[PDB]
Amino acid sequence: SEEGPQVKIREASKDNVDFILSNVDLAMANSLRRVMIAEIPTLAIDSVEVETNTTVLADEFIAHRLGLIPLQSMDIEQLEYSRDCFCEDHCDKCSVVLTLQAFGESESTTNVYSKDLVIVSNLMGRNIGHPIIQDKEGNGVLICKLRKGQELKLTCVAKKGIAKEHAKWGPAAAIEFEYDPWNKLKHTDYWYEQDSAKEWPQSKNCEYEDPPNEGDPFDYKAQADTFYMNVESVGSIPVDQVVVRGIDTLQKKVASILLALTQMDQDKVNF
Amino acid sequence: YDRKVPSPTGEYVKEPEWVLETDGVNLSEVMTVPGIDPTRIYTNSFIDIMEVLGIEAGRAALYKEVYNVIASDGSYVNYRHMALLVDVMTTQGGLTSVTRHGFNRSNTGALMRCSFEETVEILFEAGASAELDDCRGVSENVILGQMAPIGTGAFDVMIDEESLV
Amino acid sequence: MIVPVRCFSCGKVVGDKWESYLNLLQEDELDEGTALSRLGLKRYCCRRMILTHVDLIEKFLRYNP
Amino acid sequence: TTFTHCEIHPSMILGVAASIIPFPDHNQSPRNTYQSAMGKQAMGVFLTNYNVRMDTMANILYYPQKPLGTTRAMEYLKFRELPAGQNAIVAIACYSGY
Amino acid sequence: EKAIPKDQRATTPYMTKYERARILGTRALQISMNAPVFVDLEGETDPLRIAMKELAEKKIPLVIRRYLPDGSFEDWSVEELIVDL
Amino acid sequence: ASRHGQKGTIGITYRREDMPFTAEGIVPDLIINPHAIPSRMTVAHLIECLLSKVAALSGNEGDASPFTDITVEGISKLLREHGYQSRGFEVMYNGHTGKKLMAQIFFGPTYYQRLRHMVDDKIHARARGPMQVLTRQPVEGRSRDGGLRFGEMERDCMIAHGAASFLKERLMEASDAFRVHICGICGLMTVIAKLN
Amino acid sequence: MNAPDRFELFLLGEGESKLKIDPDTKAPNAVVITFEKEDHTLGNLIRAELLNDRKVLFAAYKVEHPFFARFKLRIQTTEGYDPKDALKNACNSIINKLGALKTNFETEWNLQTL
Amino acid sequence: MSNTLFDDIFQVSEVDPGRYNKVCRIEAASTTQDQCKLTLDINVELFPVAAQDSLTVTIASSLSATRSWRPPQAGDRSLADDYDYVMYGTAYKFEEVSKDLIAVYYSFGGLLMRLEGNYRNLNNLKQENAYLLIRR
Amino acid sequence: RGNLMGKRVDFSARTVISGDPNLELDQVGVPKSIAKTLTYPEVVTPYNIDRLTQLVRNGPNEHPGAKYVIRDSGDRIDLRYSKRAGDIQLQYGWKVERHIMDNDPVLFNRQPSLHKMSMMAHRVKVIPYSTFRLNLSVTSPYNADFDGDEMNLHVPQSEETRAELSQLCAVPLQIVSPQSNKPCMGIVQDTLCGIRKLTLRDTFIELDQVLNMLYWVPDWDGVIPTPAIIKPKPLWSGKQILSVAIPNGIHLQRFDEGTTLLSPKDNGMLIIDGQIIFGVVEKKTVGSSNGGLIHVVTREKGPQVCAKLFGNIQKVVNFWLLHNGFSTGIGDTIADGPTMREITETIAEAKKKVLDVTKEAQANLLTAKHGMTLRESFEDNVVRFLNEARDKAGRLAEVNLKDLNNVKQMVMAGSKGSFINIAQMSACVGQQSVEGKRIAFGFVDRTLPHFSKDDYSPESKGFVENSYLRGLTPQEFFFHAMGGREGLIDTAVKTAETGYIQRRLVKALEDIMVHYDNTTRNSLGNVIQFIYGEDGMDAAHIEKQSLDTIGGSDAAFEKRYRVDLLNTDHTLDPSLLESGSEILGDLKLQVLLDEEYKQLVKDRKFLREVFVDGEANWPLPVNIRRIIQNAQQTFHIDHTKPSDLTIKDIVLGVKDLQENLLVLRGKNEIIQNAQRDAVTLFCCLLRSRLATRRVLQEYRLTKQAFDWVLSNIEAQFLRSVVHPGEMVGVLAAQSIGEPATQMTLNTFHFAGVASKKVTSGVPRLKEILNVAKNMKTPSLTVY
Amino acid sequence: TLSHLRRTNTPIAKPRQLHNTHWGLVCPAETPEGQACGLVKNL
Ligand SMILES: [Zn+2]
Ligand SMILES: [Zn+2]
Ligand SMILES: [Zn+2]
Repeated sequence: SEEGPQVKIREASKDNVDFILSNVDLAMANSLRRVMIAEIPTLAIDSVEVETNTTVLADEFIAHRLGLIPLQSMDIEQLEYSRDCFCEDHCDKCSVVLTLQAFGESESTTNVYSKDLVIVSNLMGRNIGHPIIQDKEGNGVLICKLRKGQELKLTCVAKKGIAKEHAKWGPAAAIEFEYDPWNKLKHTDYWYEQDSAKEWPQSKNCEYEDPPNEGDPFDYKAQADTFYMNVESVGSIPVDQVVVRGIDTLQKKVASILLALTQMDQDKVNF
Repeated sequence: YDRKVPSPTGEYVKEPEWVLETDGVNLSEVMTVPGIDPTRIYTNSFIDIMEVLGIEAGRAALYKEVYNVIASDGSYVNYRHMALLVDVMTTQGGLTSVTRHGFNRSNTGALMRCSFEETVEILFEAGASAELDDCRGVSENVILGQMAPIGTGAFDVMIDEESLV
Repeated sequence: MIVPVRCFSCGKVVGDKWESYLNLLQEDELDEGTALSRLGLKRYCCRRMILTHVDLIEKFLRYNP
Repeated sequence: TTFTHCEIHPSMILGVAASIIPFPDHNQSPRNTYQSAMGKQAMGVFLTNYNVRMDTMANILYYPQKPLGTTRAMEYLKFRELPAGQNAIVAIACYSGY
Repeated sequence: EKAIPKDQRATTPYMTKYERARILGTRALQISMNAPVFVDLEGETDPLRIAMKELAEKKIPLVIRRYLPDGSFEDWSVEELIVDL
Repeated sequence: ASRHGQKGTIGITYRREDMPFTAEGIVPDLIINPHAIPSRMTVAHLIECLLSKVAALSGNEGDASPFTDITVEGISKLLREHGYQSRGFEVMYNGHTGKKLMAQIFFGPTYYQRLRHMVDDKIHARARGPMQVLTRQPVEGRSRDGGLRFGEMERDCMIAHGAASFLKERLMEASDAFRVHICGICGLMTVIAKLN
Repeated sequence: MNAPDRFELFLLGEGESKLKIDPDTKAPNAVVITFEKEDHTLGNLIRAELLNDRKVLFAAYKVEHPFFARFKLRIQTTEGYDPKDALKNACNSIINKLGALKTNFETEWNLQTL
Repeated sequence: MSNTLFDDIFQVSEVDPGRYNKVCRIEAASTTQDQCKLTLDINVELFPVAAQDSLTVTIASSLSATRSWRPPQAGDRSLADDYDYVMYGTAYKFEEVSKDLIAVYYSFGGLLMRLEGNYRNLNNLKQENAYLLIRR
Repeated sequence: RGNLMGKRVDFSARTVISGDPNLELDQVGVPKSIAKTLTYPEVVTPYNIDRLTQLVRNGPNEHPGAKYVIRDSGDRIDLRYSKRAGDIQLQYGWKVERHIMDNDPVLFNRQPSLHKMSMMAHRVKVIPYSTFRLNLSVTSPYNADFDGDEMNLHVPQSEETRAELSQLCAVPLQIVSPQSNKPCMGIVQDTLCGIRKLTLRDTFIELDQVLNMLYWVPDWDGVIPTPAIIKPKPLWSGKQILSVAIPNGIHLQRFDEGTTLLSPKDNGMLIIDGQIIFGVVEKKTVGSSNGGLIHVVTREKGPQVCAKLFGNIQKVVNFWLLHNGFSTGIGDTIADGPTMREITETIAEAKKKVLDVTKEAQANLLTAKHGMTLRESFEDNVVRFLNEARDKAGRLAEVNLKDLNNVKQMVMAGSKGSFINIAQMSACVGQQSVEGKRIAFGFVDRTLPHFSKDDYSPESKGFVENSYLRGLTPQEFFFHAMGGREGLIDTAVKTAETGYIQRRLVKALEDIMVHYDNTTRNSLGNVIQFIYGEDGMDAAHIEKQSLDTIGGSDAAFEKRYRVDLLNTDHTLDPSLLESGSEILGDLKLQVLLDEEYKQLVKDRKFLREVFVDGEANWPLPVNIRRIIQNAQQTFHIDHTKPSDLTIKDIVLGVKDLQENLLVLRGKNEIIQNAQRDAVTLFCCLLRSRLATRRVLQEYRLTKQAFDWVLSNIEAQFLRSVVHPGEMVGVLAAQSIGEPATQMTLNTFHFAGVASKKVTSGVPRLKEILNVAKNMKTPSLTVY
Repeated sequence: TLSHLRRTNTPIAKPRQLHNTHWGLVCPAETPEGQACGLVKNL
């Protein structure tokens, strides 16, 4: 119900978004997934301070391990980038500090899940920094395992970040992408041995289009329209937002030019 | 064997011919035989060719032989190279091997001949012969850290005055 | 070592799925194949993160001090 | 047909580093010799007690993985429990020129 | 003692790659040490890139002394020599 | 290197964004050039790859065992029943552009080793420093920060170029040069250098 | 050991303007701009939404060397039309699509069950 | 600095797909002009040429050597063509074995053309500018 | 031999190497780290102070930096420490030891250094990461690859040296190898496999991509090429745009096989001016071949142009390729079910043809070939029966391959692999071998304990029936094992000879340098040659052009060179000259035209006396095929308007040309004799190609266009003289030692008539140089 | 560690080639590259 791009969702859940992105230039649809993949910001541990670690894993091994852990990233858009916040080092308006305390309680194996993470700085009341669980059993990922008098004491300073800087800041997972099932654009030349038709399978996406008809001659003037995407969220940002924030961030850095361009005109000609 | 031959009409018609191939060499007394061509009979023993047909025929077999080695493997080296080689093994009277028996040990340049093989023994007799060393060769000028008469150093450089202009 | 979080390739969080995996075999009497499909691991980029995993951690802890 | 013995299983003509090779009987021979030399320079778990010994220099793999394709002989060599590499997703394409 | 008279053209009038290179080098070693340049710099400042312009204008005050095996030798100034290659 | 003498270094790294990608959304962890295939001749590497897919997929284990009734036909009768191109090919899309790659690409799971030898442990440079005792030449090794060897074989290549002043340098300026006093008659180094 | 810090794929050092715009010496009415700390997400998009304008003669980008973030766009247009404007007008069109994409997407999302 | 260079009506006699899909070698002859044959390469993916056809073939060269081909926009600018099929080319030689006749050699950036007749002694030049138009 | 002839040196580096598709040919990726450590002594001149004082202050840690500063009194100010490190007033005469920056002289070798081309100058481009990076096409002269090869680098300390690096050692200068007259760098792997793809007829690019590419080429004239196809849809050919990398005035002619200036399947390669006309570009062209585009572009335009060409080609190919895709799957080693069957049946009648030759020999009917054993003529027999069995089956698989077959497409490009490799992989792997002999009896009268005794069947003695695809069997495996092992064995212990030879050759020739008298002599003044390589010519500036004076009809030769003014039937048509008629008759000119033809026929018999072969194509200076094309494309001559020459102009002109192709400048009897003789050969090409009946018919030259061709050949020639200084000693040894280094394994089967039976390969070469008295295979050959 | 503990040395006809009798005792493929190639064996 607009005048441009025409999305239509077919199936979509807590973690999946199956839609046809009608009526767009290719160069767009692509730049959309890339910016998606790794240009939206998120929160994830980016500094670990180690008090004691007598586990079987080594310090930086867990340190790395923690980064990857999906931290909630909703109201993340109102947390200053740590590299801007005038505060020396880290602070509460540019970081959610977390703490980890786990000891080998019993003689049986002591699992250290992420549920065991403790927010310690003021959230100034915003949705952000709650480590994320999807585990039925209610346990968020798995950090380390313990046995007896094995202590582990940690302090995590999570920060704002872009995947482009490190994949631990990726809210993307895998992004499905396909245009033109029945290859009517002849964008690909099929490698074969006999009936190229029986040699490749047809993707579910073929039921949404028509057979090429061999009796018809190749269509030359034809550009790529209609893409069959499917975005999956890691979970720190709901599915919908990833795509939405994607569109935004694109639009954003697109304008940061359109502006910066204008900020060079009234620069030389003016004074 | 095949062969290319001038045809009375003009073309280089292919003429097929019978040829004899043999194990072992006595060129001395094979070419004297009636029935054969004693201007084409060829023996890969270039060393024998050297005693029967003189030194300059030698130069030609040694080359052909160095050549047939390179070309036998699909390779190609420009004549002017192997040639130069083949020649060095020739100007010294007769066939002169590529070992401390062939080249060097030929009143060349003690320091030089020394830097190949047989290092002490060379210097020893070099000290008993009272050898004066030319100091023109490459190696002699490396063993002294001087610029050697080579390409860049083949010549001198001087100031011509008059310019002053 | 220990199950990694997120499959190198894609990125889908796998770290939390280790237990569920084992539990689906020994307790539910299934094969590694259909166990991976109960876990939401459709893409094979991730399938090999779990399937080819080796939990050295168990034998690591076995040591005392 | 006047046999006397019978071989155990022919894969048994191979060595400890060699039996690591999947389908060595589809490779040009010198190749299998190369892999034999490198298998000894791959990287992973060299002993489960590596955190306790004090040897000059030793390398351990963050996340070792039992190969998706194996030898029946890997079984006795305990390669699946002490792997030395990772099942990476690999692409055979031109893609740029790097 | 014994030097081949101005004439008698026994050698090349052209400049060998090893002469040219060696000359360019020698001026480059003077240009580097605040020595006068005999060309107007078109706005370049590299002793090797300069000497090249000194070569085009043919204003390098150097004489190649070429040696013949027997001991005798020839003198060619960088005026006389042709720079072809 | 894989498992079939297929050694190689990492030339570059690309982020999941600039990388080719299958319509499934999968990105390859590493890309090898099809050129190092027919010339050396390693078919197994190619099989292992086509088996290990079907293994990941059906969630089973791979039977690479040497002499067996295992066929690359009977493999691909399986990958086919698994919604795939029976020889390992997968339609991909460029990264920078997302334009469907004209030629399909063989791409799959393949065990890769990580051999020692890492640039930062080979890397070495020196501009002067540690000399030897006797020679007064540069000391050997990189773990003493020493200079590299300019072996006669390298002296040759140089003379060939006729670069002479350069090779006087590689034997005076750098390395060795030393000053002595000589005699007008005998020509030894007996001269008592009572300088100053 | 020599690896250059990751934040160098988006941030800008000292005296590193985000756009340098230069006159193409080769062909008249042509320009070659140098986007700093950008890539195929930006370059590719600008180019295609730039070839829709029937008033443009030439347009294409290049990424010099994949070590460094930076592409170059070269644009030549009909005489009597500054390319900066052709850029200007193209950026907007994109935004206009995205702004409208965004809205269209919401309109759908809100609808779906799950 | 314009105008046609040659014109005729030809008869398709052999459409040869020599291990290609996006190209053909066409063997076509002349009508009423007897001794005149033409060997051309035709991208059949765009303009399909079945055998036993007829094509109006025109050379001409109409509408700083190359002035950077500007985009079509032929809606406002008057074109040079009412033909289904155009190609730009170059002539690389003119064959004169005996004859009585004459043959032309043309390369449309890769697609080749050999034509055969005689009444073109002042029609075709040893020149770059050469087009080719096809209809019906 | 370790402390004087080869020292350890400072100002040197080393690291793993890797390829860069976007690097320049003469360049070299040098990691900041190293560029931070290697220093170059630079004197303070009012030219550099501004940049220097900044470097000094910039500090030893920010790349454009510098440690140490040398003062007048000879002090050494260490800028890591030193209180006045941020202070300091650089005046003139002081030196700053700056870091290595972009575009600098660095000598960049790789062992084993057995070439001049193993040691080349590159240009620095300081880079991130920690590898030396270099252009893929500087691969071949080093023999490098990127599977963990390291390389070296040396930084000059003096200007003299700096120059001496980038004036002789510079990479673009080395493009044409003085070893074999031919370019030693070319288009390799990816770029090659795709600059075929791009050039197919099917391959059509369109606007979106087309424009990018144009932009991709640097110094691209900024002019869209008019689309080949401008029909319904503006598309360009592949070749269309690649032609944009190729410079102007560059001409190329091939004719492969079925090449009728139409080429059924794009055979041959015609390149006109700056564009290409027909053909498919690949190995023979873009490769480092003798007549390849590189040899042409180099002698024609220069190095610096050719060196920039390398860049362009790749930059484009790469891009197109990058966005088109190329792969290799196992379906690229399958063959049709009908074919797979036919192969097993083409091995079955050739494993049976061997049962009969055994069945025969065993009933003592097999007659022995004169001079060999009965067992010898059985062995030789069977071996051949099995080889011919494989290549029959092999080239049964190469016919069954589709054009869309990636493996095939790499051979068709010549990027990697050949025929044998197809056959191995898909049809059959073939017989094994050791010592030359087929699989031995290590166990008594059998091969393996899995066999009976006295079994000389294929399978028993090491014929692997099965292919690398179908998989070997247990025994087969083991045999192939014994075989391949021999490879590693040789390369392990044979090299130490191939490398000792090199050292001897080098050490025996070494100081043989061409002097300022043009004679080839050593340290004693002893002459070796009286003119280098018999004519004083630098191997580099040379190429093989046929002397169309030899092969030809006793009559067809008349047809070509004979002008009979005073004969109405063998004069030259008035339409070939401004004179034309009013020249018919005339007994004074028919003296010179006789004089020409008398000398030409006198040549024909003289060449037929040197080159008894009947072989025309011989390596000679100055390419004349190209100087002509460079005329009739420079002056734009029409083959219709009559010439404007005198019979004197041409005939007496060429005579006057030969007077100044000096090689020996001396002014006495013998000198001018050798000088005349050392030119002999060249002239018989000259006289043959500048023959009056030719420079007025085949290629109608004008007056002005001729004086050009002439004046042009003179200078071209003088360029091709050898330079006094050149040390041909080393050069020759190397040029022989390298290809020697290429002899290993087989040596000497070797895919042909089988056996030899004479000693070849290194073994032979070892005798040839030892002047060996006891040679394994002496041979008489009588006609 | 496994492959070192099963290593066969040899001091100094043609004792590098893989000899029939090696079948099932020494491994065909396992051997060091260059230097001392084939004088060293793995069981
Ligand atoms: Zn803060
Ligand atoms: Zn995954
Ligand atoms: Zn004294």
